[PDB]
Amino acid sequence: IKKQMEAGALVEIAEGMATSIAELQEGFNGSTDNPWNEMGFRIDKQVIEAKS
Amino acid sequence: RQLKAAYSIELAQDLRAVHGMDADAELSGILATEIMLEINREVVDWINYSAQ
Repeated sequence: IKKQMEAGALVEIAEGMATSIAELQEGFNGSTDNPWNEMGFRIDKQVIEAKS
Repeated sequence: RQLKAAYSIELAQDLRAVHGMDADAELSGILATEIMLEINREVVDWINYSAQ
């Protein structure tokens, strides 16, 4: 894939939502099958014993 | 009696940006006035409904 990217066949891209969809998101005005995109977090522990 | 109305957030921003109207008082102004209009019409309607 990287070799293609250098050749210019594929390039990175970043766009934004059209405002029409940005209103009709999961609900409003009877639209269906368009959930939001969410983020969360997870907390994990580590434990350390003691030698002598 | 009861009424309700809903507006998108983007529309509220869009309406204020290009017209100076907050898009929230207008719906409040429209709904509050409409209910009083119907009731005001109704009472007159009953008076003729009952007049000999």
